[PDB]
Amino acid sequence: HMCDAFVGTWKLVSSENFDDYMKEVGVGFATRKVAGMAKPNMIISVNGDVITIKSESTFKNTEISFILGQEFDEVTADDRKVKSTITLDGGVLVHVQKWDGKSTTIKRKREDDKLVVECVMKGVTSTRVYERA
Ligand SMILES: C[C@@H](CC(=O)O)Sc1ccc(Cl)cc1
Repeated sequence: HMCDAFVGTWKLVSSENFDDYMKEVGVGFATRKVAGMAKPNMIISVNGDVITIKSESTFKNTEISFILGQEFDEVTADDRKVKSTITLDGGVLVHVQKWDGKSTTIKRKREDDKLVVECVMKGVTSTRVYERA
């Protein structure tokens, strides 16, 4: 019942600072433009200890499955090959991606009827708000 309030189908409704976040991560111009247009659906499900998070959009479809605290390999939508670990910290899903000596953290939180996604790379944050589909 660890992630009960996260489970479901969620649609992106607002974004702030995402272009700058992608620049900080190292995403190139054309990918930033096309990725920034996308309005993905994020689909979160749980089966036993295994959490699955899918992102589906016109730009890319991604899927990760994982156990909390257990590192895994991920290919991001921008084609980074990263080592990821996802934990629950005080009811917040905290997703750290490591690659090429760099790191970024993505936090996912339930706030009112929204799922808020905060993406941080160095001093640059983007906030992406999802609502139930
Ligand atoms: C958490 C991701 C954003 C989200 O799911 O709303 S971060 C990310 C996504 C796409 C690219 Cl092209 C780069 C980074």
